[PDB]
Amino acid sequence: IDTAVKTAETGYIQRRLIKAMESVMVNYDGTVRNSVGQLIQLRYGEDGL
DNA sequence: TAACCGCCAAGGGGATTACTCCCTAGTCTCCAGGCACGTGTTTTTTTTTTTTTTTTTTTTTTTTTTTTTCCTTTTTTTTTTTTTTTT
Repeated sequence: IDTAVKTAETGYIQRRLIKAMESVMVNYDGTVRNSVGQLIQLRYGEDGL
């Protein structure tokens, strides 16, 4: 029952999470930006690694 | 049974006369509360914007793959041809 029930909302959460960050991009200056170019992080993971 | 009347006796105080005196009527003269006029500052009414809960709407529901079965109209009204009866 626990295997059958929660896996619908698990896949829905995975699809929602992959749709929200589908264009969060590391650029050539080391910064992290989305599709519109808004700055999210100056370095990826706050260390650029 | 004592109201009432008649008779008699006694006394108490209101009316009268005179003297006084003192308080108010009258008349100036100054001035101040009583009153006519204007208005107020609270009270009610009305708007105004928000608040808070209720109700309604809308959108969503892991992915991939392989087999069958049933259905993919249907009754209901209108039209048009055919057949039978009559003069």
